[PDB]
Amino acid sequence: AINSVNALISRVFVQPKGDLADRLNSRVTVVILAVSSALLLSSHFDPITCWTPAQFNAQWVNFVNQYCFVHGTYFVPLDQQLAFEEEERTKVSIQYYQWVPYVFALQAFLFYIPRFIWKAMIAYSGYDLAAAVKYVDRFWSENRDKDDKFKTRLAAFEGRPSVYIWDGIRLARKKRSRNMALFYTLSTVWQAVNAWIQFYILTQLLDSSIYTLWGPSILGDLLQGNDWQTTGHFPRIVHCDFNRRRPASVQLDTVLCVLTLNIYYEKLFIFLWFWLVFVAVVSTVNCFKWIYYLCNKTKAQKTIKNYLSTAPIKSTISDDQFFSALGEDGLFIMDQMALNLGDIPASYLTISMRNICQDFI
Amino acid sequence: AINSVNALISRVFVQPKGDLADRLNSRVTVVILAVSSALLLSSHFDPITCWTPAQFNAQWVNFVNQYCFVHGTYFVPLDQQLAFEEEERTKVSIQYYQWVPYVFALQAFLFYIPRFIWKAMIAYSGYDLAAAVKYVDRFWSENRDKDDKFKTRLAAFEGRPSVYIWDGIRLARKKRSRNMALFYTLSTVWQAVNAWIQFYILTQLLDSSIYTLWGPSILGDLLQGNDWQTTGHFPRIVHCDFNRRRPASVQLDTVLCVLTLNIYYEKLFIFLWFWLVFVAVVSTVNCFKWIYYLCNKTKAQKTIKNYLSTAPIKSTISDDQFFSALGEDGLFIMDQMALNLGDIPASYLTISMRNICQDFI
Amino acid sequence: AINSVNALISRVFVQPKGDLADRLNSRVTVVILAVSSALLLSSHFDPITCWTPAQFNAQWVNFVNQYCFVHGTYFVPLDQQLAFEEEERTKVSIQYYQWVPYVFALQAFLFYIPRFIWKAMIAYSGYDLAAAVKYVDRFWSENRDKDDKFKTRLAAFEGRPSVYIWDGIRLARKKRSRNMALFYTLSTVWQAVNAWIQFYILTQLLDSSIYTLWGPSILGDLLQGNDWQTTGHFPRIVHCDFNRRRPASVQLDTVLCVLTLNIYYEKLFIFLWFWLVFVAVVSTVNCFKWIYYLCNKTKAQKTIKNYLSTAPIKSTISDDQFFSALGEDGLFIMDQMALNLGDIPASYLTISMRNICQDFI
Amino acid sequence: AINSVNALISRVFVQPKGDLADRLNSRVTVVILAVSSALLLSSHFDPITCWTPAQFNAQWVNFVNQYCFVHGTYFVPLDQQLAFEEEERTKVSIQYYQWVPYVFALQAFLFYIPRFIWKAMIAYSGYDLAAAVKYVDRFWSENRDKDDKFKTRLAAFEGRPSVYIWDGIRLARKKRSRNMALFYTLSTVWQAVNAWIQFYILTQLLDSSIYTLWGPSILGDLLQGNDWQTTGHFPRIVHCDFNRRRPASVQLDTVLCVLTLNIYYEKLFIFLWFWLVFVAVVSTVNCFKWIYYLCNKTKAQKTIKNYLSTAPIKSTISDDQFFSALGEDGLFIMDQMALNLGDIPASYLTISMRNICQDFI
Amino acid sequence: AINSVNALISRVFVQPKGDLADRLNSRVTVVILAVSSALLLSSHFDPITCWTPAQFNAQWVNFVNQYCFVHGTYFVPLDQQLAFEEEERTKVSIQYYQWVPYVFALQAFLFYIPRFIWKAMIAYSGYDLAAAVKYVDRFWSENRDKDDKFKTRLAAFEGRPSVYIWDGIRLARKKRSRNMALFYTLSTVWQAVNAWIQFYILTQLLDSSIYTLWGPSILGDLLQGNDWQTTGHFPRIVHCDFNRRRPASVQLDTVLCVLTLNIYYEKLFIFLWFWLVFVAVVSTVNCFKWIYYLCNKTKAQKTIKNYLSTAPIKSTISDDQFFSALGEDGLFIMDQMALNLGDIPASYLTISMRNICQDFI
Repeated sequence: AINSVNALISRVFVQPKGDLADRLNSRVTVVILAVSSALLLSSHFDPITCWTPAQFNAQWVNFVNQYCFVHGTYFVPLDQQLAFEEEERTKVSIQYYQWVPYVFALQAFLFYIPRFIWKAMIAYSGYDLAAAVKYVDRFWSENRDKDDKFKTRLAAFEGRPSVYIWDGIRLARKKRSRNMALFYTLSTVWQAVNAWIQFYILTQLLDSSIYTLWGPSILGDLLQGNDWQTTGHFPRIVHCDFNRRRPASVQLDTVLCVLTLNIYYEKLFIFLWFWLVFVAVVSTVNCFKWIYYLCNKTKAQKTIKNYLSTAPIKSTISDDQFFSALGEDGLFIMDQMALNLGDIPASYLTISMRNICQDFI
Repeated sequence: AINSVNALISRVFVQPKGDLADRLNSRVTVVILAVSSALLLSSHFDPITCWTPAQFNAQWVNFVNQYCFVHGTYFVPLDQQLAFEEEERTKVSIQYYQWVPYVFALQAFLFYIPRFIWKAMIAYSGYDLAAAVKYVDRFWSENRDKDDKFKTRLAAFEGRPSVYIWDGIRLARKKRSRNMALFYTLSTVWQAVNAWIQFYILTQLLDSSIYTLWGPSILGDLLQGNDWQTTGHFPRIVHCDFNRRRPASVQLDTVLCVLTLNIYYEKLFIFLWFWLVFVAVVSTVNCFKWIYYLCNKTKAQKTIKNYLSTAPIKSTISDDQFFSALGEDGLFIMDQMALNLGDIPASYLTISMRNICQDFI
Repeated sequence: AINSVNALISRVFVQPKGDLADRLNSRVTVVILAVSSALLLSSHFDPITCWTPAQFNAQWVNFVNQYCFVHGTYFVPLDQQLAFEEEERTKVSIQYYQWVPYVFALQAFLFYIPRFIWKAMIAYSGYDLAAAVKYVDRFWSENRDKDDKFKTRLAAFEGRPSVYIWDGIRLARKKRSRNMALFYTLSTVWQAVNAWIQFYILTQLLDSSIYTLWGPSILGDLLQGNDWQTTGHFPRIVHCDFNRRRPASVQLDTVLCVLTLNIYYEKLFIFLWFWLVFVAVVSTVNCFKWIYYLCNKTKAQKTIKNYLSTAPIKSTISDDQFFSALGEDGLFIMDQMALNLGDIPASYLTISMRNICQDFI
Repeated sequence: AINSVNALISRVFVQPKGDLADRLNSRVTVVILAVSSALLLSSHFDPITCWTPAQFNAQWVNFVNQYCFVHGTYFVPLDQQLAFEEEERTKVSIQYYQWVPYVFALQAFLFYIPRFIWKAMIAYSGYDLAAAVKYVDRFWSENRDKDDKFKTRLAAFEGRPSVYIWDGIRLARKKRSRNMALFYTLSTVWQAVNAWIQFYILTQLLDSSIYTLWGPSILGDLLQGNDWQTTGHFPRIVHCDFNRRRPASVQLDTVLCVLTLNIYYEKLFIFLWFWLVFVAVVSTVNCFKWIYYLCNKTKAQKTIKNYLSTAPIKSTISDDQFFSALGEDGLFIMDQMALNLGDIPASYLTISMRNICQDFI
Repeated sequence: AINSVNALISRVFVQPKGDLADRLNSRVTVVILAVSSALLLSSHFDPITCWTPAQFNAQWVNFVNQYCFVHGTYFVPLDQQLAFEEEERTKVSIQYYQWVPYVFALQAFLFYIPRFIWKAMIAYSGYDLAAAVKYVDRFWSENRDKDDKFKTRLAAFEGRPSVYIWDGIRLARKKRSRNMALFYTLSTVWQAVNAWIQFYILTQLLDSSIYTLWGPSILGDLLQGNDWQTTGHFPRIVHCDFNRRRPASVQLDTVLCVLTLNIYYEKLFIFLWFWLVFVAVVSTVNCFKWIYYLCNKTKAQKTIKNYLSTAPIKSTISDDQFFSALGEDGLFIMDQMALNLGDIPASYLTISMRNICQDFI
């Protein structure tokens, strides 16, 4: 059959509204890992097929099938005979079927957490950016078109939106926010550390006792033409111990089982390793951006002092004390308005807020 | 069954808005290679069928089927007997089933990257073309029809849109853009090099040790009537080594397996080679266009100096110093407006911007 | 099952807007050949059934089925025995299964190319007919109904649309178009040559070594009652060589296989030959029309000089010098407006353009 | 399963707009024959079942099934033994499975051609009736309701629609139409001859060597209770020659096969013969109508001279010379307006055109 | 499975607009007989099952199944032995499977014809009732609600609708209609005779040689408890002659086949006989209504002379000569307006037409 779900993918992939730069790789990460996880445990609707001997009546084949899938499997390159005891034969032991498809779902969830941390944390800070942005937005969606306001366009932002934002600041500033920028940079630290932990989980996945995977080694093998049977690891043909019961208890034998899933798993561990290390390095530089921002803060004002330089007629109020009134809170939320509404609609907003800021400072 | 997906193909094939010339062969390339890849690994919902001997009970047939698919296969033209050892029989060894259907998906993704590079890079440059184009666009969609503005049509562009664009330039020009044209031509260099690398991946695909494919050789064979068995390569009937286990370990035999997929794969490697070399040569000339543009830049102004020659009443301001004010940034974004909105609506815009450009120069 | 796709057929069959006369046989050709191709390789969801002898266990039947389909088949009229060697038996050898269903898809694509050549070429010429036609169109869709403009109807075309068209000509005429008519007639030459090449591909299809098909011979046989077995070619019952492997290598035998597809293929090669030769002869006369047009050009003006003869009040400007101003470019685009908008709405447009043409000549 | 397609049947059955009287039996003919054809080759999703002897293993049953379907079948009434040789047994030979379901599709197409001839031919004539009719139509759809125009209703047709039609005549009359009526009557001759040829194809279908079908003979048999086995023709139980291969080559035997399709085919050849002869005789009288019309032409004016007799106030212009101005072209297009818009809305149009016709004559 | 089609049943069952009294039993008749016919030949997706003896291998069971269905079957009450020869055993011979399900479809079509006769015939008469009724209808749908016209309500019908109808009469009366009432009563004669012929076809169906069916006999048996086996006719268990072929030719035997369809067929021949005789007697009285109408015609005016008796203020014009002007044509179309629009909206129309009728008489 075929399964194509457009809508549910569009829910996370689209619906929640933000343009946040490359923080939307949480949005797409959840989709990739969620779809891969839900696809693998779907078993491509036979995971494993086996050689079980002549006289089994085919209700046992459908048994030794699972009993090989559930109980572990192992591998030996072939011609070593079987070795002996339980050890030298079981030395290389490949069962990651138990982990991978579920631990991916867990991965995806742990990529979704940081957004939740940011929503709950901004609701803790007291000043909600979602409402403000969606407001000044549609203010800019209405009268951008209307020709009645252009020569007035500057004075239009003065009354209606700028009093809304500048009014929200008065309420928030009395409740648990001069700090909301700091809360944001903690959110992005959590983003980075989360990414690296996920990557490390990919590495330590499979089993650390038998190697570990990271891409340029595997591609540095395949592209040398080492396949599997001559590389000594990661096989597609696995022997399977097997146990009946009689008054002689164990009665174990070895039945080799061709193994399909191992053709997918290491075709997508070459991709998904590159893509997770990419999400890691693009998420970790975004963090140092904001520690730099939070630290220097004298060059955090370059964008605002830049917008105030266009400033038709440049009326009166001085520069510094405007930052004295706006400094802790608004200096951030402006860096948010520029990121969503665009650039030019923000400059009008921050040049209007300079005119009406008196009573507060 | 039948799978027909119109919508998801229309998402990439349509939804993101641009007319960029023959840069939309990334758009269609992703569709061709993505659909081919997703179709091949669908196995036309039997990849390979085999001759396995008389006494197997049909749970082994369904085994030696995979065990032949997963483990490699090879080919010998027939009547050579089997030769001997492991080598002369395995000399020509055909397994590209492992690579092709997945490496196509990887291809498609690597065709989608350059668009991403251009979006992220224009967001780095500071001046967003998407917003501007979509703005002056619907400005031209509203009052193109309205009869109240025609004798005023020139003066209409003066106030409303031209102040928007010409205002965006003031903001961008202070932040990391005189260069956005250079960023664009780097994007197109990446486009070309990406295309040629993809083509080279097609060539080196299959296995370089046993020939390599490029079209006029294969068609230069088929159209001479060489099929396969007499051309010595690329078969549809492949022998398959096979291994049981007993106290005598290997016990290998040879079971020839009719092989269906090889009827598709080299029907679409004749097409897809031509089509990739075409995308290559149409993408590589588009690049030299922009290096020429970026270099000479005295003949990059021919279109603007051309629009200013229609110029009703040709009021006052001289020619050169207009380019002195507009030169680095706007000279590009105009070449973008002409490409999307059409030609005639752009000439009005660039003849209006000449009138209101004073304060900035 | 049943597959009925209305929408995707309506996309090519309808969506792209033009009335171009019998150039829409590219539009319908792509549909016929694409649907036939996609239907044939669907195998009418058994291509071939065979007689394979008594003791095969039905996993071999499902093998010799393909091994007969993939490896070639041949035919002998029956009672000749088998002849001998490999030659006299294989003299008539029927395998076109490999070619036909795919080479049809290739056909369809090569019918779609010329439209692409025309779009890209008109975008090279500098003056876009699509925008202009869709503009003066909906200008004629709005105020055709409105009763306020009829006595003014002539003066209505004067201001709004005619300045748009006549303004586009000023821009184009400075960039790489006096020639757009020539580009068009090259497009139609490509149309004709493309058609004849496709037809010739039908002929040389099957195999030229064993006859070739063209309709009045086949119908000139069937309607004489020659079927197949007595006509010596084109059978529905084909013998199939077959090869096992043992220490005696070849072990070939002959197993006759009833062959279904051959009932479809030559029911639609009687139709599709007629229909391609029709598309050829209707496409090739359309070409000589435009070479005649491009050559004489004194009788290319008959339609315009005809429209200017209705001409209420026939004000002032002389005849010839109007053509001197309009000659190279507009004389074409008018022959385009007449073809899409209809006839009477074009006459108003070309009688209005005579009034406002002064400044340009 | 069940297949019900409403929309595609509604496309031809409805969408193209015309009321043309009983020329819409092309519209419905295409539907009947197309649906019958597509239903028969669907095989009622077993065409033929057979008696094949005891020891065949059921992969041969599924062979001799087709090999009987593809290779011909014959019939003998039973108890004649088998006769002998190849002739007396094969005398009556029933295979129309090869022809019927496809030749119906061909039929349907050849019913659709004449409409195409009429569209292309009217586009050759220069004056498009589709646009005019759809125009004066919605002119009559708008202000039929509006109460502001009734006492003015006559004067309403004077300005807006009548100048449109009467203006189109000026353009057409200069290009290849005084004749469009003649083109129409050639179209209807083609209609009639096409119908009779189709009917004759039904007759000569099956095989002329063994009888031929026309209804009152078959019903004149069935309703006498002659079924098949006693009527000597048209059986439901057919013997089937069959050929193996051994060192004795032919080895033919006779295996009688119950035959289902023959229960449908002559249930719908009783219907479809009546219905085609009806379409023939209703289409052939429609033709003599228009040859009469084209010939006498003094009584072709009875409808117009009839409309001019209601004529409130009957102002001035004489009768004959109005026909002198309108005679060749408009006299037809009026007989078209009466057929689509109805009758009363046409009389207003032709009584208005009498008032404004001066300048043209 | 399940098949439920609402829309296609609603097309005939609803879409064509008329209230014609009990002439809509053609509308519902077509649905009943069409659905029954299409359901029966669907075989309730096994028509007949049979006892065929021990040693048949189940590819013969699936043969003797059809060979019993196609070739006839017969019946004997049981214990008579088999009798002898071919006659006494085959005396009662039940095969109506061949006829019934198709002859029902033919029935339905022959119920649909009379509507077609009426549409074509009214289009022959020259005055189209469909347009008029649908016009004065929506005239009554608009201003019935509007409160501005009530005291004016009488004068409202005077200008707008009544001039439309009374104007159509002037055109029609000059072309082939004083007679349209006569055409209508011929249509209803055809309706009645058609109904009785259909009923007689039900009777003579099955086979007249073995009884015939009409309801009160069958129910007069079942409700006496005569079932089948003791009533001597109409069985559910039928013996089936059967023929192999050997050098002894016939080799016929008798294999009794349980027969399911016979449980449906005479459950719905009890219903459908009553329902057809009802449609007959309700359709035949509707006919004598109109012969009475057409004949006396002095009491055909009772409804109009009745409406003119309400007549506010009863202005001037006498009674009889109004009928002299309206007599042949309008006297009918009024009896049509009363049947569709209702009664009270018609009285206003016929009291308005009395006021404005002067010029015509």
